Amino acid sequence: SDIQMTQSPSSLSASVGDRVTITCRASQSVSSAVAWYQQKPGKAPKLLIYSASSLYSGVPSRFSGSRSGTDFTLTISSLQPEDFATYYCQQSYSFPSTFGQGTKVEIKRTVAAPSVFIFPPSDEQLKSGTASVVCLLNNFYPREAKVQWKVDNALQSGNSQESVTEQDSKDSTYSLSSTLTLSKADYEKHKVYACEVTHQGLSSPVTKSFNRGE
Amino acid sequence: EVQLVESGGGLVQPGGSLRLSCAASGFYISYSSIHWVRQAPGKGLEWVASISPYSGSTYYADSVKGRFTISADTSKNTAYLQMNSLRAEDTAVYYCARQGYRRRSGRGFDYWGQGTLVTVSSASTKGPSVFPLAPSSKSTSGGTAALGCLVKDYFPEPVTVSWNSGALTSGVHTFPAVLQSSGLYSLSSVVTVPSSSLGTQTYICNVNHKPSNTKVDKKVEPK
RNA sequence: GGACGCGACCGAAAUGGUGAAGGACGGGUCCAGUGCGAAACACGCACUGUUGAGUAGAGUGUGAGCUCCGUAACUGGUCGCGUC
Ligand SMILES: CC1=N/C(=C\c2cc(F)c(O)c(F)c2)C(=O)N1CC(F)(F)F
Ligand SMILES: [K+]
Repeated sequence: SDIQMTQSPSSLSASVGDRVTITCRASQSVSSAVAWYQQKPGKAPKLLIYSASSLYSGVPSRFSGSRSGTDFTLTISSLQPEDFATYYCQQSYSFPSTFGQGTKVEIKRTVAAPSVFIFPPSDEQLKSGTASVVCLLNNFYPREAKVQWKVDNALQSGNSQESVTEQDSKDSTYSLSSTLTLSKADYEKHKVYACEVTHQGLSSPVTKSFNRGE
Repeated sequence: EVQLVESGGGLVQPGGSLRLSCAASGFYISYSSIHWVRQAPGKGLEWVASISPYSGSTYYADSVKGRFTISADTSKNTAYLQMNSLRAEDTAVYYCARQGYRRRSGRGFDYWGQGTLVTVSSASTKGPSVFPLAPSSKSTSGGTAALGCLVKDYFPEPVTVSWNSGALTSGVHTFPAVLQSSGLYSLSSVVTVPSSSLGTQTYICNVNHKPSNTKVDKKVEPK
């Protein structure tokens, strides 16, 4: 039976200097063969702790590992700005090896309302058979935002995809893009294309939109 | 000093095969245990295979056993991962990691490659169509205006976007690619600018998709 | 009385044969675990473990001891006989 590594939480927000703790619980006994890694977006993992509690060479001492039976914990005594990334646990007591599902630690900050923009499909794309309408939520926090599409006051569903950036390195804000995809035919049948944004930092839900013809 | 460099990644249709390399430097692979670990886009780390020193014993995960084969060429100081009968769920970034010296790092992987991308799909390689996200004509939003470029229907990953050839970097957001139901990727890059100079100043997104020899430059003007 | 000699019985270092004992007679080997050798397995070393292992040996020891049957040095004891 494969050994399971149940990591938790899956996500975490904390301020700089905070004391945080990430846990991985093993399904079987893995002794002390537990390693902790750090991974930043687009980069390879970096070894932090080995053998449950041993601190790799060159790793800051604010990182610490501990084993309690089959439960292992990574502890960051005081968060620093360069510490915000994703952390995985690993067991190498037996093959196959097992990784935790990761724990993304994100920096907290003051609430920031998103700036909303809507972009109609280009004439160049419309002559291609497809129309793409983009709604842009720019520089907001927290990430929790709701975006809905309304063509002629008709709530859309199933024909939109969202994409969000990593937490910005400067202001620690998010930016998001909703992309509505319609046929040239269906795009021609209606006039008012709407996207409504609901965010914590907004006084009330904000609607941004245009008319197809004008 | 120590470094790992994987190569050979690319696009291959399902059932196909691909051979990955893991060029080592700063150390001899003969004295260490080499591992392959992959990471599908958005997901976590998954142990693929490994090979033990002195004995040459190999180990594989169930998801890849029978299809993947890990080896080591001491003559080239390079580890290889032969992937046969590839599937769509094999699509991920592939790392090669060294198992550090026992008395020093236990069984931890102390050094990792930059990773090489392996995409498995039936989709043909295709350059992206770049469309302008023209800046609105009316008012503002947050105090400024916004514009950008839509990079749609390209495959496979990745693609790079710059503005004014790297001259424009402030207020620029390039969103993560999204795999469309068509099997093709798509993403948009935007940027916030002053609404007062939308006409007198020039903005140009520099799109770059090497897998298809497709480099485009579109300027984004008020419509 | 005692001494010397011969012989017998006994004892006896030593030795050949014999047949029971398994870890409280040992060594070897294997197994498990831990650490070490650039070393998760295989290989090697070290440590630990017999509530880990066959007294049909699964040993290029079934080695020591003992059971039982013989041979036997002798500086041994006892007894008889001869002599002084
Ligand atoms: C079959 C067997 N058992 C053995 C040994 C042993 C040593 C002990 F100290 C102990 O208490 C025990 F029960 C057995 C042993 O050495 N073998 C040999 C082999 F065939 F396995 F190689
Ligand atoms: K024995």
